[PDB]
Amino acid sequence: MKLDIKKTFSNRSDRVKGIDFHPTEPWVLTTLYSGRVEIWNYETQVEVRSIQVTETPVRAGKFIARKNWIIVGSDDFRIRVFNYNTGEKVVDFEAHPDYIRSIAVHPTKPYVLSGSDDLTVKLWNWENNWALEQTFEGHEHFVMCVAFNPKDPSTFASGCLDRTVKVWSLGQSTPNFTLTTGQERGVNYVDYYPLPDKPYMITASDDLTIKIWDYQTKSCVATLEGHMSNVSFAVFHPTLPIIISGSEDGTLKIWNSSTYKVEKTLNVGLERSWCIATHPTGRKNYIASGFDNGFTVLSLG
Amino acid sequence: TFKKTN
Repeated sequence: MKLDIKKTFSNRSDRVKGIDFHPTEPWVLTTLYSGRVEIWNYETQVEVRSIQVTETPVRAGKFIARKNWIIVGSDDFRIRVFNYNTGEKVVDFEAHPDYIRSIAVHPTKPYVLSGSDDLTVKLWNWENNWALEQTFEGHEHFVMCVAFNPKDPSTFASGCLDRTVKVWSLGQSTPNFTLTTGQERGVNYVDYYPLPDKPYMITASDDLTIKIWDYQTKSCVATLEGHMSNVSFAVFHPTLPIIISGSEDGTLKIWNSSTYKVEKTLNVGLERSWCIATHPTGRKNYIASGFDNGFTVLSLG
Repeated sequence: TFKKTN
């Protein structure tokens, strides 16, 4: 492939644990181990807003653009929501009695999912005073990642250190199915292929592998090997035929999504990679990753 | 553990 990758913006900071693109402004949100969150305009290279949220790591953060909010989760057990235009704190509540690993936002209903070291996923309804609408129980270790199926967001996936992915339906108490990944050091990350042509999911593990799954047959389609330490994440790009992964080995890898072979390994020089975002409508094919020593926003093509 | 806290 000819990826002709370009560095749009990179900056140094404390360890970046969460990262997200705004869908209509050229902004990236980073959430840091130091308790701070930053919003950067990566085209003008100017800091839009930052907040010292807490003294504990902020492990998860997303835009909720349609409400002009960011939502963040931290090791002090709290979910907090801020208006990014005013800095006003909209809500602040204890969500789990343990670390919050991952937050996902429903695209068309006022729902947020949080996944936690307390072994659960919780569904919150912001139009019902941030009510706890449902708790999804069944995992047996830390829930590391939650993601809605973008083609059917009445369902979502959770990836867990118990070596499984569970796929759930809103309003139902048990998984539609449990995938036994064979990733024996656990699942750190799960994501969906975004287009209707493939029923695919992808998982990343401390066992150095990435696996692609057909969620209709439950078969493992491919195993991607090459990373040299824990794989923090792997995602399908929304508009290019590639998969992007990142690792504690300090690299991003770009894999061909047809052949499942590595195309490019990038050492961006920020030590360990922890988190990923892709621009949701594929603007400039932008991707962004957070690392021990800061973040980078890259364009492809 | 480092896994917990990293």
